Amino acid sequence: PKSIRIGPGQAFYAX
Amino acid sequence: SMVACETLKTKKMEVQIKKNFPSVLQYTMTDGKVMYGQSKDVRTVEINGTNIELGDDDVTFKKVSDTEATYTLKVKDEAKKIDAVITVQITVKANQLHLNVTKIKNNLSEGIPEGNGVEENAIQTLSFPNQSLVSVRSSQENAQFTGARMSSNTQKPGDTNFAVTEDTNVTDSDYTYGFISGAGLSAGLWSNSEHDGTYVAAPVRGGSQNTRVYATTQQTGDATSLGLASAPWYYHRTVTDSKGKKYTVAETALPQMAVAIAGDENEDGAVNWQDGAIAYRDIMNNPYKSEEVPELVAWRIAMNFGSQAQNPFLTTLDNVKKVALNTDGLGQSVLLKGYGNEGHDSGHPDYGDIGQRLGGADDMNTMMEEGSKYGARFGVHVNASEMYPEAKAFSEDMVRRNSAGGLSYGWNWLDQGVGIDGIYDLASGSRVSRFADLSKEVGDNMDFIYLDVWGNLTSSGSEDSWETRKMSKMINDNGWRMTTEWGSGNEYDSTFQHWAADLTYGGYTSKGENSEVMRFLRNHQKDSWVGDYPQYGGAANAPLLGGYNMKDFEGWQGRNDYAAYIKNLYTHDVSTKFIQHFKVTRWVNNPLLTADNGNAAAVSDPNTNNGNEQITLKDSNGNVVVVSRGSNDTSSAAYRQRTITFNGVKVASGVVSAGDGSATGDESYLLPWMWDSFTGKLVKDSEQKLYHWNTKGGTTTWTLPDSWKNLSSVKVYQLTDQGKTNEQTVAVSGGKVTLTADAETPYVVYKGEAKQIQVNWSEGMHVVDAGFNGGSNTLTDNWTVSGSGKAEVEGDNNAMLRLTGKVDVSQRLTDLKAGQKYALYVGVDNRSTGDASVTVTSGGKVLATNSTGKSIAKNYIKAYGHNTNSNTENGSSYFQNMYVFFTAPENGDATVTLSHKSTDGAHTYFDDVRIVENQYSGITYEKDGTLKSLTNGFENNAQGIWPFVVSGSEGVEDNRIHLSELHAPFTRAGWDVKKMDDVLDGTWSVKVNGLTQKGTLVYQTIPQNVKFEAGAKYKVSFDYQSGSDDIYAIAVGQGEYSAGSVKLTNLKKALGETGKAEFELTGGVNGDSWFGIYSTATAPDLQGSTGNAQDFGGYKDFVLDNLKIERIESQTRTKAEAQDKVKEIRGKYDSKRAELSDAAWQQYQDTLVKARVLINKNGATAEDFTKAYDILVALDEYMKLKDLDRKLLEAARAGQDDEVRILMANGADVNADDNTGETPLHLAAYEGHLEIVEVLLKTGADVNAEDMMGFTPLHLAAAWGHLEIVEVLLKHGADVNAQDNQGVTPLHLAAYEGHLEFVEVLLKHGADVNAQDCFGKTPFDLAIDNGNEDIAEVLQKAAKLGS
Ligand SMILES: [Mn+2]
Ligand SMILES: [Mn+2]
Ligand SMILES: [Mn+2]
Ligand SMILES: [Mn+2]
Repeated sequence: PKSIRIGPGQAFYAX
Repeated sequence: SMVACETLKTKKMEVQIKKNFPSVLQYTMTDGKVMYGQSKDVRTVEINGTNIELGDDDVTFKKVSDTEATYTLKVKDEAKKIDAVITVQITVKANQLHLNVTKIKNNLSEGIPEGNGVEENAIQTLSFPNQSLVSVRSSQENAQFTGARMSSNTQKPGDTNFAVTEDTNVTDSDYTYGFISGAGLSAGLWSNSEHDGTYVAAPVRGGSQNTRVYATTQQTGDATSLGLASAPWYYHRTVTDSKGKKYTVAETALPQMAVAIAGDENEDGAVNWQDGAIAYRDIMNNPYKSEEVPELVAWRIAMNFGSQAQNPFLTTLDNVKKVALNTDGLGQSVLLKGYGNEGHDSGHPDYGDIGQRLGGADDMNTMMEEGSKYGARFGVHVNASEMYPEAKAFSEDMVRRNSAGGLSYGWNWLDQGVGIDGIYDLASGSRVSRFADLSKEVGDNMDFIYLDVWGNLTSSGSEDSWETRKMSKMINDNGWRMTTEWGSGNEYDSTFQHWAADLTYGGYTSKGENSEVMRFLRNHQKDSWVGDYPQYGGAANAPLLGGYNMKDFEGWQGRNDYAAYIKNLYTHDVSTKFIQHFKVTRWVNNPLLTADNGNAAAVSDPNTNNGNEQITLKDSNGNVVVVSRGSNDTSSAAYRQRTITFNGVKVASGVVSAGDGSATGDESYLLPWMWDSFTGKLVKDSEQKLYHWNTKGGTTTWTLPDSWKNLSSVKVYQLTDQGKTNEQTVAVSGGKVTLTADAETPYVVYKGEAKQIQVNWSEGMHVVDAGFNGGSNTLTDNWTVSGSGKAEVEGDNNAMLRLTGKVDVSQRLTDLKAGQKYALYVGVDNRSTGDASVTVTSGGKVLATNSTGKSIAKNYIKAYGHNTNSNTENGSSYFQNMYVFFTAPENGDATVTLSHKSTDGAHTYFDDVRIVENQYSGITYEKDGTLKSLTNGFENNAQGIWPFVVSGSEGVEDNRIHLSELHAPFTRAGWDVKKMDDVLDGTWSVKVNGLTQKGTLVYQTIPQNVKFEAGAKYKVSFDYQSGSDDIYAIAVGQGEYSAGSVKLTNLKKALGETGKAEFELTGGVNGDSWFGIYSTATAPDLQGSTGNAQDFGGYKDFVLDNLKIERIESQTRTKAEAQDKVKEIRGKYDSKRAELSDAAWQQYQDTLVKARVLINKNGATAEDFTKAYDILVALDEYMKLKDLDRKLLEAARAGQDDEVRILMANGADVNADDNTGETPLHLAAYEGHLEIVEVLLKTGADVNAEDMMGFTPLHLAAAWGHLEIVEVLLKHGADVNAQDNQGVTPLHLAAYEGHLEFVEVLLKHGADVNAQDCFGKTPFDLAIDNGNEDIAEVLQKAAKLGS
C-alpha cells in the first residue's frame, strides 16, 4: 500500500 | 362467355378468377372452407412509381385449361413515358396458386443497348398495388396476421402477431414473410421481389432488408379486410457507378409470386400462421444446396496468410481425416481462407488465382475429391468489395472513387486495399468472368463460396437485395452453395453467416436471425440463427433448436486447439444438426414473444409442456422430434433445461455447457444418427448408430430406439483422433442400456461389431503420414526408426515427431517425377546442442542434406500450427522450416531421413514433411559441404521469406511481411499516391509494410537456412527500397536475438529508386551467426502526406530483393599472427573483468578459448589461423562498441555533456541500456541534465523507451521535478499517457509530488485525468492520500470539465 519515489529498479508501489 | 369470372380447379380447391384483371375472387377448399382474394374492383398496375388504373379495354383474358389462365395488360401513361404490355399467368396446383409475369413488352424501347448501356424509358419497377391475392376479414372467426422482419438483435424479435379487427389499418406494411388466418384457413404470400424495406435490427445492408409482402386494409361492406400483395419487382433497373456512368441491367428473374392455402396442417385444433407456414414450404424459394445443410456437422476455417503456406491443401485433407476419425465420419464444411494468391487478404479479387505455394489447383482438386469420400465439403473465401494493386483484375474502371475523384481506400495491412466499384463490377460483366475463372479451376468439385464483408457498403452506398440476388445467382450458377459474413445478410439465398455461426463476434445486436417465423420455416436450411451464448440474453439464452457454434483449429485468428474444437462439436453442433434433420410443425409458448413487443396473438397453450416453450418437428418418414423447455422463467434453473424426444423416447436431457464458455452444464444425450454423411439418406438398419455424450461424466440409462428394442447387447466405442477405441459390449435389458462415460468424451454405439474407418495418411504427399497423425503405430507401420535413441509421436494437440539421443526416422519417397527438381522442407524445433538433420538419399548415397544446431528463432506466425503461443516445450516454439533441394533420381529410389546426432537428453521436434516441385537452384557448396554462395531473387520460394524467417516485432501475428507481386503500373512508384515499388526485380520481392518505430528485429536468417562457418568471411548484398532515412537497419547477430548484442547499420532512404546494400560478416565461434532487418526507433518522414497516403505512399515500408551471400577470401594469416592477435585482445580486455557483465565476460572467454582451439590444433593450416585471427578482429570490434555504450550511459548519469558528444560521434548506441533497462535519456532525465537530454534527442534516442519498471524518461522527469525536460520530451513525441508496469502515468507521479505546472502541461498535451493505476487509483486519489488537497481540487475541476 506504501507509495515510494520512483527511480532505476524501484517501482512506485511496494504494497 | 360474357360472365365476368372463370374457375380454375385442382383436387384440393376451386378458385374463381376475374376476367378483367389477374385477381382471385375466392378460394374454396374441398371441405367447403373459403378464403377471400380481392373482393373489390381494384385494377391498379404500378410502373416506375406511377399508378395506372386499367379499364375493360386494357385487359384480354384466355382460359388455357382448368389449371391455367393468361392475361394481357395494356399499361399506358403518355405524360409519364409508360407504354407497356404485361402478360400475366395464373396457375393452380394442389392448394397452390401461382401468379407469374411471363412477358414484359416495352413499346417505348428497343431493349437494353450492348454492354448494359442506358435503356431510355426502361420498365424498372412493376407491382400490383393492393392486389389482395389472399385476404382475411374482421368479421371472420380468429382473423389474424403474422409477419416477420429482419432482426440480428438477440433482445428484439423480428415477428409481429395480431388479431385483425375493425380498427386494423395498414397501407403497404412490408414484411420478409406475411401470413393471414381466418375462418379455418391460413395462407402465406411468397414473392421473388428484391424490394428493401422495414427491418427490426441489422448492422449492414447486403440483402438484410429484403421485404417481399405488402399488407393493406380496405373496407368490404361492414368489415375491415386485410389483404396480402407482393412488394415491387425490379425488371430493367437503371443504375449508376462511382464515376457517374449509367447502366441498364436485365432482371435477375421475371416477377413471380404464389400463395398456398392451409387448413389445420399440424392438427392441433387451431388454425394460425404455423399451418400457413407448413403449406408455405411447398411454394417458397429454397437456397441452392440447402438440402445438405443438416449434414454439415463440422464447420471450420483452414487459414493461409502472407506467403507462409501454413495450411497447404494436402495438409487440410489430412486434418479432414483426423476429424472424420474423431466424429466417426460426420459431414464437414471447410472454409479455405487464403486459398488464393499469397493467402488471406492477398490477391482480391482474382477468384481464379489458386495459391501456387499451397499446391495450386491440382492439390486443391485432390483435397476436394478425396475429402468428399469422408463427407467433407470445401468452399473458398472471396471478396467483391476490396482489391489490391497486385491483383490482375485491378484497373481504373474497377477502382471505386469518391465525389472528389479520389480513391475510396480500404484497409492497409500487407498492402493498401482499394474499394471496388460494385456497380461497375456487376454491369460490365467483370465479376461474373472472375467467377468463371474460378469455375475453370475447380470444375464441379467445390461445394460453396464464402463471400466476405458484403453489405458493409465498401463497394457502393447500396449493396441492396437486387445486387445481392445477382451476386448469389452468379455463384449458384456455378454449382456453388451461397454463404456470407454478416448475421442478417442475404436472407434470400445464404445458407450460412459467419457472424451467426461464430457466436463470439459482434455482440448481442449483430448475431443471426432472431425470428420465430423465419426459423420455423427454414431452421433445417441454414446456419443463420441464434445459438446458445447466454451473455447476450434473449434469443441466445438456451434456444431449444440449439444453433451452430463454430470453433476452429487451423489458424483462423490464431485458433489451434484441436481438443476444444472436437469438444465444442459434441457440446452444441451434433444436437443442432440432429434437429435440422426435421422440419418444425408446431411452436408454442415462446417466452420471447409478448403483447409489449407486438406479439399479443402469439400462441400460449397451457396444455402443452405446463405452458412452457415447446417445438415439435417431423421428417418425411413420419418421425417426430419434440424439444421442451423446463421453465419459461429466466430466473429458474429450469429455463436452460431441455428435453429432446425421438418418437416419444427421451434422447437428450439437461443443461448445455454455456456457448460463451462461462459455465459447464450437465446435458447428456444418446442421439440416433440415422443418416449417411453424403445426401443424408437413411443408412442400412444394420449400420445405424447412436452418439453418446455426458457433460459431467458418470452413468446414465436410456431407452433404445424401437428398431433396437429386441437386441441383447450393443457395441460401444470411445471416439478419439485415432477413431473407434476401447470396444465395450453392453447388455440390453427390456430395450434399455446403461452407459458409463467419462466427462465430455464422445462415444458411438452400434448394434454389432463396427469396422475402423479406412485412413491412408498424406495421400499425394510423397510420404505416408507427413504430419504424424497416425499415433504411436506410425513409427512402426509408416516410418522406420533406427539407433540407440528414442523416437516418439508427442503432443496432445497437433502431434509431432520427437527425437532424443542418436536416432534416425526414415521413409521411402513415392510418386516423384524422375529428373524433376524438388524442395523438401520440414518444420523443426531443436532444443538440443547436437545437430538435427534432414537428408534425402538414393541407394545409400546423399542427394541433399541440411542441419540445425540449437534453434535460435521463436515462431511468430499466428495462422501456423506451431507458433510460440502453442507450447512445443517449456512454454515456447522455435519451429522453422528446414529445406533440402534435390533432383528426383532416374532409378525412382529416394528416401527421407529425419535425425538427431548427439547422445544428450534434450529434444528435437519435427512436423509436416513437405515434398514439392520447386525450381530454386541458388545454393552453391564448397567441397567441404559448407556454404560457397546463396543467391535469392524470391522467384522460386516454396513458402515464406526463406532464407529469412519472420521475427517478433508484432509478437505472434498475421505478420505484415510477405512476398510482394508485380502488377505494373499499379504496384510501381508513381501510381496514384504510391512512391515505392512493391517489386525490385522479376515478379517477387520481400515486402515489409508499416513496421516503423518498433526498436526490434523484423526478420532474420537462421543457421538451418544459411550457415556461416566460425571465422569464415562472407560478403552479403541486396537490392532494397526504404521509405525514409534510418527507419530500417541491417542487423548482424549471433544466437537468439538480444537487444544490444546486435551490430546495426542504418539504411538510407531509397524511395521509388532501388538502393544497394553490401557488408561483410565474420561467422561467430558457435556457428549461430545471422543477419536481418531491424526496425529502429527513428520516426519516418511522411513528406506532408495525410490520411491513407501516409500508408499507401510507402514512407514506412521496406522492400528487399536479389539477396547474394558469398564466402570471400580473407587476408591469409600465419600461426604467429593469430597468436599475437590473442595477446593483443587479452592485453586490452583481461583487466576489464569487474567492469563487465557475467554473460559478457563468458562470451569473451568462450570466443578466446574457441580461437585458441583453431590455433593450437594438431595439423592446423593457414585457413585455421586466418579464421582464428578474423574471429579475434570481430571480438575486438564487438568489445569496443560495448565499452562505448557502457561509457555513454556512465557519462549521461554523471552529467559529462561534452564526453556524451564525442562518445556518440565515436559510435556509441544512443538506445543502449544498463542493468535496469535505463537508456542514456532515462539517466539524463532522472538526474536532470537538460542539455544532455536535448543532445540525445537530436542524435535519435527513443523518446518513449521503457526501463524494467515500464518508466519512460517523462515518468522520471515528472517524478523528480525537471520542467523543461518534460516540455522537450513532449515536443519530440513523448506519450503523455504512458503507463509504467503498475499502470502509473506521469500525472499520477505529478499529483503525488505536488506541482501544478507539471499537471497543467501534461493536461494541455492530453493527460487522461481518469487514468487508473493497477489499484484503481486516479491521480486525484493519490493527491488526497498524501495531504496534497490543493492539487486534488485542481484535478477535481479538471475532471468536472468533461463530466
Ligand atoms: Mn394448427
Ligand atoms: Mn502434426
Ligand atoms: Mn525478385
Ligand atoms: Mn502483396
